[PDB]
Amino acid sequence: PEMVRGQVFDVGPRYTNLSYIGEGAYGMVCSAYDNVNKVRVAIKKISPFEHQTYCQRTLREIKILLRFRHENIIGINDIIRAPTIEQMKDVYIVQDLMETDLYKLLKTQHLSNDHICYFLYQILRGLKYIHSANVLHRDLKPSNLLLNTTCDLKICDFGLARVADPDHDHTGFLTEYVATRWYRAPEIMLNSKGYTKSIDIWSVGCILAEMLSNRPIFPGKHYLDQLNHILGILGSPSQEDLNCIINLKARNYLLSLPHKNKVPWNRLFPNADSKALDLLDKMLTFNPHKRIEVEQALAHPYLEQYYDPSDEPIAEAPFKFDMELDDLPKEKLKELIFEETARFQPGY
Ligand SMILES: Nc1ncnc2c1ncn2[C@@H]1O[C@H](COP(=O)(O)OP(=O)(O)NP(=O)(O)O)[C@@H](O)[C@H]1O
Ligand SMILES: *[C@H]1[C@H](C(=O)OCc2ccccc2)C(=O)CC[C@@]1(C)C(=O)OC
Repeated sequence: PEMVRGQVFDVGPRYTNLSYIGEGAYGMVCSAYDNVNKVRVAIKKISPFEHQTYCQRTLREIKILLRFRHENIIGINDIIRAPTIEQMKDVYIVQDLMETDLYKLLKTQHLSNDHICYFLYQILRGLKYIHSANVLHRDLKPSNLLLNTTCDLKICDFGLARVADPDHDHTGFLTEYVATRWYRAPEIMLNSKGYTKSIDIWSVGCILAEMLSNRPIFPGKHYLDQLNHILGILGSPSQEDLNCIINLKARNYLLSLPHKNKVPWNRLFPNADSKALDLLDKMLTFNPHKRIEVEQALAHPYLEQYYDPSDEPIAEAPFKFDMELDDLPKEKLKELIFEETARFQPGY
């Protein structure tokens, strides 16, 4: 099997000429050539089976991405794994090949307002579809916004996604422990229940702020410091803001902090388009019930030159998992992953 940086990529003979792209906390990603379809692809290797939470990520990403079909969402082309469950230790997810991601892009170039506007449009267009399927992405960040040579944008990295169900979701706090928290809505860090589509709009607002200055807006060093970063710009929450915090402990914590004044957006972004700052303001609102929704964001004057509901597709029906996975042991999740990937095996 071909080796990349001392790592086995057992994807031949169909896929060859592997080249390292990058990696996340869980997957190593290579470009490759598909000799069957005569096209370039990306391949993500993950090795999840010793960790329940990693198994959850892998099963969610596979199930959701195979059901979604949208220009601004990465598709799964193929999945490689061993022919028996006992031999299966790695999973290779084959996707269309993108050229870079927005994290990498922002480290080497400043974006013009036209570029920012177009990228934000594509993010919200993809998000409109995700939310129309009643799915929460829950982990949007610059590194999982992929870009290609023609400057098309696709959202990837769905291992934290969940069906939106604030009234009946007793999953609790996020069980993701490695990746960044700079884009997490304040209610994600304060409450263990009741997450809505507004958590993704918060993330997009953080991404917009970062496109405007090439610096993350809330780069907290740890849990309480993240909160202080948010409050140091939005100012102390109002009385109505405080009611969204269901955990009276967390709310009394916030009440105990020293008062902080709001920082006007045009002090942070003095040269930015005022329409961009107006939309940003509506995306980064502490109260999730007051935060702008994805269709309202698309219809905002900042995006006027792109907004077109005739060309912004939605899902036919809301996505459903057919089972709750949070309490299944990893050995059961391994069976479900084996079953979910059998459709890519000969003789299914
Ligand atoms: N289809 C793709 N084409 C090109 N680059 C890709 C593609 N998928 C992923 N990448 C790159 O690989 C990186 C890791 O992918 P990702 O799916 O986020 O991995 P992960 O380890 O499963 N989760 P995370 O820790 O959140 O990044 C991305 O941030 C991109 O730079
Ligand atoms: C698109 C362009 C882009 O998306 O680049 C893709 C890429 C960057 C780096 C390495 C490999 C691929 C930009 O980043 C600038 C804005 C776009 C719209 C452009 O090029 O317009 C002229």
